Amino acid sequence: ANWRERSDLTVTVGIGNMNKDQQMLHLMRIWEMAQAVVGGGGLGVLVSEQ
Amino acid sequence: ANWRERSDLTVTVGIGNMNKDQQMLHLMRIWEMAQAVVGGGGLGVLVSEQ
Repeated sequence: ANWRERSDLTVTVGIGNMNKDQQMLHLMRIWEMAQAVVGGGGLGVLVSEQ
Repeated sequence: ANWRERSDLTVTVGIGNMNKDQQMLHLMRIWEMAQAVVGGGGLGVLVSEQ
């Protein structure tokens, strides 16, 4: 079809944090609290490997 | 054949981080998180030795 719809909220003011900000968020936040949760109680009950 | 196609994105502004950025990312991002995976899950829990 024509699909009649596009989203560009990954580029600019539409929040779209650029590659630098994306790397910043990933490294300091996502992986770090993932490690904290995993080392907290375990893996299976806590954050899944999936 | 002629192959009618080229691509050299690994050089410049198109993110293509130079050898410095790539080697530092491997030094303290790729190995650090890979070793965290090995310690937590192991070689075979996530992607294997390949």
